[PDB]
Amino acid sequence: VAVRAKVGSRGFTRQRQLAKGKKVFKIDCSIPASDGIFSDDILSNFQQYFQDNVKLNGRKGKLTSKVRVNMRENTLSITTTMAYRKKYFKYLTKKFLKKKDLRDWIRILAKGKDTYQLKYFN
Amino acid sequence: LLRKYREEKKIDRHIYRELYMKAKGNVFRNKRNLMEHIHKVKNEKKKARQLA
Amino acid sequence: CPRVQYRRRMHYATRGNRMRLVRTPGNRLVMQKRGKRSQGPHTPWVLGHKRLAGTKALRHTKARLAPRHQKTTSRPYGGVLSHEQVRDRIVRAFLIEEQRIVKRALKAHAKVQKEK
Amino acid sequence: GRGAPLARVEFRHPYKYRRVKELMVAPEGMFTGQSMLCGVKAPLAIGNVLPL
Amino acid sequence: AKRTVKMGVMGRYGARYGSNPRKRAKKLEVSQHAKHFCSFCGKFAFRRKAVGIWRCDGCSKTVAGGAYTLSTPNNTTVRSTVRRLRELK
Amino acid sequence: PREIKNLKEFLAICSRKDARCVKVKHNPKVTKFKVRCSRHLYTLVMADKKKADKIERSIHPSVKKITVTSRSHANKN
Amino acid sequence: RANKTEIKKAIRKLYQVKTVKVNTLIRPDGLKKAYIRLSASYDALDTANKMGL
RNA sequence: CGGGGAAACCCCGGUGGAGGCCUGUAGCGAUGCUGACGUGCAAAUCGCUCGUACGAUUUGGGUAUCGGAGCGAAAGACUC
RNA sequence: AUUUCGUGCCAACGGCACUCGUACACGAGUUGUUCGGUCACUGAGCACAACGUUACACCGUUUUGUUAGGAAAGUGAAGGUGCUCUGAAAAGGGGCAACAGAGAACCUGGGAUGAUAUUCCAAAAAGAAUUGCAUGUGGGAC
RNA sequence: CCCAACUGCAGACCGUACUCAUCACCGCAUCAGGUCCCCAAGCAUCGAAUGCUCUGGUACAUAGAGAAAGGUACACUCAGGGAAGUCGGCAAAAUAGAUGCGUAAGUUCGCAAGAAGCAUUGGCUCUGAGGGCAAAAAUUGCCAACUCAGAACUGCUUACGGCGGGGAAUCCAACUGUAUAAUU
RNA sequence: CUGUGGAAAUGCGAAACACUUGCCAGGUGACCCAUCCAUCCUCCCACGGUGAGCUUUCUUUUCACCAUAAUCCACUUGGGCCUCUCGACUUCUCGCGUUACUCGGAGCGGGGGCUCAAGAUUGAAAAAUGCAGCUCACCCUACGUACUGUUGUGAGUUCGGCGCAUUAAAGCAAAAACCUGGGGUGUU
Ligand SMILES: [K+]
Ligand SMILES: [K+]
Ligand SMILES: [K+]
Ligand SMILES: [K+]
Ligand SMILES: [K+]
Ligand SMILES: [Mg+2]
Ligand SMILES: [Mg+2]
Ligand SMILES: [Mg+2]
Ligand SMILES: [Mg+2]
Ligand SMILES: [Mg+2]
Ligand SMILES: [Mg+2]
Ligand SMILES: [Mg+2]
Ligand SMILES: [Mg+2]
Ligand SMILES: [Mg+2]
Ligand SMILES: [Mg+2]
Ligand SMILES: [Mg+2]
Ligand SMILES: [Mg+2]
Ligand SMILES: [Mg+2]
Ligand SMILES: [Mg+2]
Ligand SMILES: [Mg+2]
Ligand SMILES: [Mg+2]
Ligand SMILES: [Mg+2]
Ligand SMILES: [Mg+2]
Ligand SMILES: [Mg+2]
Ligand SMILES: [Mg+2]
Ligand SMILES: [Mg+2]
Ligand SMILES: [Mg+2]
Ligand SMILES: [Mg+2]
Ligand SMILES: [Mg+2]
Ligand SMILES: [Mg+2]
Ligand SMILES: [Mg+2]
Ligand SMILES: [Mg+2]
Ligand SMILES: [Mg+2]
Ligand SMILES: [Mg+2]
Ligand code: NA
Ligand code: NA
Ligand code: NA
Ligand code: NA
Ligand SMILES: [Zn+2]
Repeated sequence: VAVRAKVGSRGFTRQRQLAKGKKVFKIDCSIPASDGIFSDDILSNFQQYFQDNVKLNGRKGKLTSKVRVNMRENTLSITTTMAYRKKYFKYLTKKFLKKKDLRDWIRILAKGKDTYQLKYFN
Repeated sequence: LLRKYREEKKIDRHIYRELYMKAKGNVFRNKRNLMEHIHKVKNEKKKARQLA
Repeated sequence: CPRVQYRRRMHYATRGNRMRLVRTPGNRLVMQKRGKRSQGPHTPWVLGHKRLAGTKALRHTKARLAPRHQKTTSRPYGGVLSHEQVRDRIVRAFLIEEQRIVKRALKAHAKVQKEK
Repeated sequence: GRGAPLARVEFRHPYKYRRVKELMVAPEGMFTGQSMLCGVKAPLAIGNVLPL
Repeated sequence: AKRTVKMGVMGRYGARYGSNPRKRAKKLEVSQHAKHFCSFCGKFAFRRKAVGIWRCDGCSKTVAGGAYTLSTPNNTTVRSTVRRLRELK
Repeated sequence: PREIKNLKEFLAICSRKDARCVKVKHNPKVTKFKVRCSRHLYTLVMADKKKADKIERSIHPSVKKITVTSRSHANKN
Repeated sequence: RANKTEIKKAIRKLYQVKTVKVNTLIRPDGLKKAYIRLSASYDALDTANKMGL
């Protein structure tokens, strides 16, 4: 509230950066991949979906050299020097599953630090 | 503001006392009004000193 | 905003039944009684009634159990008078007595002169 | 319930080792610290008590 | 006389009680709330504390005086009469 | 509760009769010994794990020793 | 009409036990009820079976 | 704090927060509809509207004064 | 003043209804060194004693420091004896009246109940404390 | 015999369930009447006004079907006229917040006064003013809160709740207050 | 040595700094509005980690939770006071300070200190507790065992500052109990 805001700048915001850098979030999808629910087409879609939907500085589809969405052995890994909230990647995963059908089969939990794990319903 | 300037010795006690009573008398509208008056006071004091 | 109840068996808001609100380790808001305070020792009322230095303000139970030093001072009239009033009494005692002695000598000398 | 003020005067007990406190109606001009003398040999001054 | 032409301190009473009764109480009210001269310490610091009791803010002395003024006119003549009568003896 | 300031007075307290038990608490990066006497609980803190196991092992077997853990509801019945 | 001290003494004489606490209340019907806690050296269940329960 | 004046003294702008002061909740009352009900919800109640609301203000417990007597800012009011 | 809780139950009662109930029946429940009162304060006040009055106490006085023409103190400073005599000083009889005034040493957690809890918890007391008396030992002084 | 720091043992009596009210108290009763104290959320707004809502609590008041007249209402609307109604403008209608400008006779000079009266008010995108803390200081950097004043564009069916009608005179009592519980 | 340190404000506590209901004197108990600043606590924001809600399209999103009792040990703000400045308005009009009605040779201000009140920080208590999650993990019927998580310059708010303290022809109860001293006894 030091400077008055304007409607023209509603879609833009500064992101704020880390000091030491090199923070990585992981998502594990081994269980659905082992079964037939997560075919490699879905895995490719999953990695692709994260690519054009992660929002940097207020805009999506324009993340380079600061956010890496590399995917290796069924574990999506996001490496960044930007400052993010861990719940954001849980919020993105739920949207992707809801766009597909599996929201009623697969649940997402926090297995450990900086990791999320996908498993089955009962 | 007046207390800070006196501590920094940018004004003396005689100037401080006169401006203290004028602020209580509703002469300065805001902070910028007070600084401009102080700058004017500092200027004509310097000119008189150099003339003497 | 949770609401509280009186926990003792007096339910009136007097100067002695004053309560504070406390949050417990179990995440509950309860009422706890804060006791009264004392005004502390003072100088005599007819001498100004001022708060004495070097003495604490203690209620009945705490004043009885406290060490003597917390309510007194090493000088004469320790926890009764301030140092100005003590100095006034000393000066008054000496000067008045000297004046009394002066008069007695003056009167006796006058009697001697009359005798001669 | 009273218009006139009252005065608290402190005396020494004539026969015992104790102090006596009295309460009288104050004449105009009485002040705290004043000395009051009562008796046949008291002088004529404001605040003294004398036989008629 | 910027805020009020003539009412003065009696301006808290609005338009009640009549003009003359308000005037008669204005003289005594002004003196009762004023600061009077202390002959003990030389300051203008005497104030009233209940009717007839006057206390000095400087030397903390309490005197018995008049209801609305520190010294009544009758008191001064009595003081001089007594002093003259005492020295007469 | 009272705090023990040095090893010397800790040994005096432990040797003292009416010492009901000694409870040993293994916090991270610190270790506490709590001696339950009458009317008061005395505590001694040690910063290093070494020179603390030695103190624990050098306790008279007459004194009852307890290792503090977290007990479940069923364990507390 | 009995108080706690006499209740404690009477229990010791009748049943040869040591108590650590005695609590009492007066019932709404007028009778007085007492809760008596025994020492850890004595078994409440054993005493109850001796009396016949 | 500024102006005006030879003086006596006068004037503007602020600050301050007085009053059995005003509008208005709770509270304490009871003006009109001569409204509702009038074998009632009620042996005096209900609805809108209305008086006052820092004071001669409202209220709990305790205590004191009575039958030709008590009490009454006075209506012969009130005293289960 | 048992309406609280559990179980059963529908004759009468809850101006209609009931399988429901503050109904009916049978059994249960209220735990304190520290909470409130009291031990233990005074207030507006009351009225035992004493005195006076009345044909007759079932009447009057009884806090403006204070009963009674009125001998209402049964306490014991310094000192002597031994390991218990003599006596200084103290005027004004005995009570009651505040569960919002004065006063008052305890706090959280609980898997501890069908119903009570700052009142219950027992050796790792879930525990941590504060205060009233008596003692015995270790130490300073007689 | 006195004491400090410990330690050992013992800590008396009565109250304790439930209620405190549109069903537990007083009004013959589970009666729209009466009855002291404490705790008190979010948004609109000057707000303990009034309207809606999370927590906690309720769906308990005899119901179903269903456009007769006449009624009661803490319910409304009416062309043209506008008190002609009536003892009497009774009842209803009507004014209304905030901001800018302006305001009579009389007067005890305090008031009268919100006297009277005229104008503006939405939405959206912008602009200016009003401050703290750091530093070797008419400088630089970082940061909070919500008021006030303006401009362009665009719109109206005058559109929640809440909220004074005003003026000219006569009689009486100076004023605030009290006062016939149940016709003044 | 016979309590003791400091020029002073006044400090020092294992048990002689012992006793003082012979006596006397003070104090606590003990009483006062409003404005202003404002405690405990409440509500809002910021920071983000656990779980849920919505998701044709939007929303780095919406909701819940994020705790520390008594007791004990060891830098700020406000008031009072001491000392130095060989002590300020010497001199046409001195200085400090409040939102606010005033204060100063009967001792302002400035440097350094003593003390009281209210807080802050550090530690014992106290994580061993509480609250959530997981509970197709690893078990079998046990209230079972592992494991994971645990900033405000905002807006209100009478504890306190606060009384010789309100309008006043109104001036704000008393006592028990307790505290300290003057005298006196006591130690060498
Ligand atoms: K006002
Ligand atoms: K009105
Ligand atoms: K609800
Ligand atoms: K008019
Ligand atoms: K009025
Ligand atoms: Mg005080
Ligand atoms: Mg005398
Ligand atoms: Mg009991
Ligand atoms: Mg009014
Ligand atoms: Mg009618
Ligand atoms: Mg009203
Ligand atoms: Mg008549
Ligand atoms: Mg029926
Ligand atoms: Mg029954
Ligand atoms: Mg009395
Ligand atoms: Mg009380
Ligand atoms: Mg108690
Ligand atoms: Mg219950
Ligand atoms: Mg109960
Ligand atoms: Mg009712
Ligand atoms: Mg708003
Ligand atoms: Mg309301
Ligand atoms: Mg509201
Ligand atoms: Mg009905
Ligand atoms: Mg028409
Ligand atoms: Mg028309
Ligand atoms: Mg007509
Ligand atoms: Mg006609
Ligand atoms: Mg009308
Ligand atoms: Mg005019
Ligand atoms: Mg207008
Ligand atoms: Mg009238
Ligand atoms: Mg009237
Ligand atoms: Mg009537
Ligand atoms: Na008024
Ligand atoms: Na009593
Ligand atoms: Na209630
Ligand atoms: Na009902
Ligand atoms: Zn004076």
